[PDB]
Amino acid sequence: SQIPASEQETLVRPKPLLLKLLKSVGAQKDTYTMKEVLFYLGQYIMTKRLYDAAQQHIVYCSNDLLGDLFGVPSFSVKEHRKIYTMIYRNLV
Ligand SMILES: CC(C)(O)c1cc(F)c2c(c1)C(=O)N(Cc1ccc(Cl)cn1)[C@@]2(OCC1(C(N)=O)CC1)c1ccc(Cl)cc1
Repeated sequence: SQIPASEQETLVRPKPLLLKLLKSVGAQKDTYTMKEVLFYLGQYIMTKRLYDAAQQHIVYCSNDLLGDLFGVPSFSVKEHRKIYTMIYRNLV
């Protein structure tokens, strides 16, 4: 609803370090839809416990490969456009 379905359903090619992060949570291809990139990023965040019960909508990614890719120590999962922009920086 923040991001149009057509944009979510577009095939993208992750840059190599984003691909490394996706491959770490079982993703086995060179290209994905934006929606699949976001799914695997979700799986990664939940696996590495980059969250906190005190602030349940904040990803805490400082000193993690995710924080290096996105250029921030933390971000809000409610800011979908800002998150898409951070992912576009990591697509070929
Ligand atoms: C626990 C916490 C921090 O409140 C969290 C942690 C958490 F991992 C997620 C979310 C929320 C969430 O809402 N999600 C979906 C999402 C958000 C933004 C955009 Cl634009 C799209 N998709 C996340 O995924 C959900 C899951 C999945 N899809 O498998 C793990 C189950 C999520 C995914 C990617 C990024 Cl970059 C951020 C959040």
